[PDB]
Amino acid sequence: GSHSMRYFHTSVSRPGRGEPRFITVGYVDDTLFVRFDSDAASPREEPRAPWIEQEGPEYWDRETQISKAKAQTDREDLRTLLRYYNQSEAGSHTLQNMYGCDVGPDGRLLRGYHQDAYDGKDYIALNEDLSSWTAADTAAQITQRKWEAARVAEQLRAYLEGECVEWLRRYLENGKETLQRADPPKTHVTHHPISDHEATLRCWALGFYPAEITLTWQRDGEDQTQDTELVETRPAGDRTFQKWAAVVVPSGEEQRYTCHVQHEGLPKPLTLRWEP
Amino acid sequence: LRVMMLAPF
Amino acid sequence: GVTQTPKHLITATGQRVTLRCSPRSGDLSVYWYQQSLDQGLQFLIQYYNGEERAKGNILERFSAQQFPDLHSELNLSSLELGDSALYFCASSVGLFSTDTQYFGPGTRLTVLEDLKNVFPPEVAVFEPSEAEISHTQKATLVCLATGFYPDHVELSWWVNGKEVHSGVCTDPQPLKEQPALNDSRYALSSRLRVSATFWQNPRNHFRCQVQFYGLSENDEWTQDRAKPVTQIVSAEAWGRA
Amino acid sequence: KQEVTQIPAALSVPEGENLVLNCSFTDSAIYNLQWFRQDPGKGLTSLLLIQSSQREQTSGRLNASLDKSSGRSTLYIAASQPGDSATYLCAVLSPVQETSGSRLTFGEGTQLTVNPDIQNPDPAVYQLRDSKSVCLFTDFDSQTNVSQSKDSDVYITDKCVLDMRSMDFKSNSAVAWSNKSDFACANAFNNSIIPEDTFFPS
Amino acid sequence: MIQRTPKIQVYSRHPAENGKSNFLNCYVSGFHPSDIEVDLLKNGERIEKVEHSDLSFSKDWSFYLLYYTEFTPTEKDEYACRVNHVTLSQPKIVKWDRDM
Ligand SMILES: *[C@@H]1O[C@H](CO)[C@@H](O)[C@H](O)[C@H]1NC(C)=O
Ligand SMILES: *[C@@H]1O[C@H](CO)[C@@H](O)[C@H](O)[C@H]1NC(C)=O
Ligand SMILES: *[C@@H]1O[C@H](CO)[C@@H](O)[C@H](O)[C@H]1NC(C)=O
Repeated sequence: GSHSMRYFHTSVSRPGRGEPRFITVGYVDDTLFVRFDSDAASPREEPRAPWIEQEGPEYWDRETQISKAKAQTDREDLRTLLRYYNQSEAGSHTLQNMYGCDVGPDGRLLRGYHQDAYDGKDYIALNEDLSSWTAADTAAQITQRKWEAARVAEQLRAYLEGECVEWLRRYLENGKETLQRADPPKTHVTHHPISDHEATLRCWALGFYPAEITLTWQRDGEDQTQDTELVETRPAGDRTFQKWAAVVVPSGEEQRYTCHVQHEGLPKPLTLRWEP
Repeated sequence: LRVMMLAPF
Repeated sequence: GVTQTPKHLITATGQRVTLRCSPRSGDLSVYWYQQSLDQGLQFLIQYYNGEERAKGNILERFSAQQFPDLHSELNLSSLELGDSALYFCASSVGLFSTDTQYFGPGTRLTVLEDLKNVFPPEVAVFEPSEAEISHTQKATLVCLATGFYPDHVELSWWVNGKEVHSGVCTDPQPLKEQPALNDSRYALSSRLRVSATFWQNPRNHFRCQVQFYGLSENDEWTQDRAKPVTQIVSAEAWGRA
Repeated sequence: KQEVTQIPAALSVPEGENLVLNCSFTDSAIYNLQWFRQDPGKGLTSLLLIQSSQREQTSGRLNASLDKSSGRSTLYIAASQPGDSATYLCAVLSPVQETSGSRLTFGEGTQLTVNPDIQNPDPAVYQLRDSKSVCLFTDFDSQTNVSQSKDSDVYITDKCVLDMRSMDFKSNSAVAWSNKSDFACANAFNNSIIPEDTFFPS
Repeated sequence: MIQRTPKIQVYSRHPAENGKSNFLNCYVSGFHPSDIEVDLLKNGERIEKVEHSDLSFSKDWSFYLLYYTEFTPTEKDEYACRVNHVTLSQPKIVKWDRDM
């Protein structure tokens, strides 16, 4: 199927306490593989996946230099935005960045991403054509015009179509035993009485990868969308994910309810019942 | 692999 | 675009000079470079909005600064013979990695041990050969600038009070009159080829102008010889039928 | 540690020829590579800027490639013109040490001379007179190279192209002068290999 | 200034089994800004030596973090997660249920 590579960046200014904290992480699909934290002793880009450790020291020096330069660029970006928005130098402000590429099963570029946010809302983003910018306000239009004169999009387009795709397929091959091995969810249904005629049916999905999955409850074949409680997909802590869905059913009508699990690691969607 | 670019706001 | 002052500079050893640069309007970062014969174009220092941003293999006797109006100065102190080079100034919008730098015209610096060997040029114009007039349809005038040191010269042709560039060729660099002697004088030549009818018209006025860059009245002169200041020496000729 | 090398040092070619200018750099972590031209008198003018992730850029008759992993770049100049005569400088923007302070590193350059094709060669040696002497070797073809003198008392310049563009005419020319009492234009260019059809006016 | 309340989930890496070692997780997500205080509790006592993941965010720029620590669940002991954010008037405490 399709695959993706992503780099996330967060800069949080702490005025009066030193330089802003800079945390950046790299993801291939839903797998973390690189990280960098400015608050470390001597900060360097560090591996977080086994298939990325085989890269030489020239790889890790380059990724560390780029991480440090991104941190400095965000520092002076945060100072610049204080002038654009006429804000005080005493408050804390957040700068978020994300870029990366999506490829299909053939290994070709599906779409390129690069977008920035300031204080939780969109700031400026690279359009799908990898040539024009979308600015969220007149402050970001200042940045847009400078980036257009500096041809920033031309470097981003060349990277997203070139190095981003070439190195993504390299990561996917070196870690094919984990990045491409589907991990179907282990599923079951629990039952908890609430009163003398109301009970809960919870449908579990545990230890699956990737995180994309669908959990639906059906009564007599009818979809119970509005009557279903659904929790956010959560990480188990071992690169797998968990999720469950619950519905309140009348005591005695439990077998009329079916759970439907749709995951890419499953050959066919599962249909589960209470089954005491 | 990260991109190597300096694009100040 | 980017401008620099002065254009030329002749100085002695141990002295100090200041070079000035005004970047493009709207550019916030200025750069300084040195182009020497042995090291080529070498980066010196960069300032961004009055703040130092990057530094090359600059010597401690070199000092630079960017002012609030974004123009910049460069002090070169304790001058040595090896400081003789072209010092260029550049500027860019800011701190982008994807745009270029815009360079000024440059400041040629020449450092001598003593200024007693500075000489202005002697200029002479040679009239065309009538054998060339009969054989071809043209008439070539030749100008010679001889006996100047150093080789800070700019030769131009003026026909009827107007500087001309068509039909003009000038040697790219001067040649040394005595290559065996170390502190030798230089010589430069230039040609202006016109129509034979244009030269045979006796009202046309041809003038060869050599802009010589030398000492300044700020310097000290002792010998009875005339102080070789930055001057213009000309030689002229009129048409002959 | 970052250093740039260019080959060839110089290049003298006939006009209209496709040119190949090479550039190498030792450090691959570069923000961009650029090709400048420097004309004597004016500063530098950026011709091409290849972004970090780009592999080629194009501007008119110019076309340059980039290979970061190999540390190589080639500038291609198609249909070269006399106006392209200049020094062509290769440059890379990169950080030198562990700092975001990027610097531009330049190569030594490639001095390019594009010689025009002389339409009607009429090589001859003429003598000029001063207004109160000079020999002129002119109108020779672009194949004749003007050698220097044998005596240090005789001064001989190199070739030099002038364009009387009012009639679209170009002519090569070289000047010889001396105050030697035994100096005639018939022997002023002895050391140079001249065409046999050189007109010597008597 | 955008402010988003965190969503808290307290759970275990593997199915809870009394006597076998496991990892107690507290997952906070959907919050903004990034300043947040998350503590794991054992019978009201703050558990020391607790690791957390590196700060990342979702498509809507909302942050998410995972706090985890090794523990051995039993019938007697209670575990919970205490979270305090700029959006929370009082610190929120969520008790760990082995079937949620
Ligand atoms: C150069 O020297 C002059 C004279 O002392 C001084 O006023 C000026 O500030 C100096 N410039 C720099 C850049 O040091
Ligand atoms: C320039 O490099 C190419 C290879 O890309 C080579 O074929 C050519 O001979 C080189 N030119 C010179 C003058 O070395
Ligand atoms: C530039 O030259 C390369 C040869 O290395 C060629 O493949 C490419 O098509 C050229 N680009 C043009 C002519 O636009």
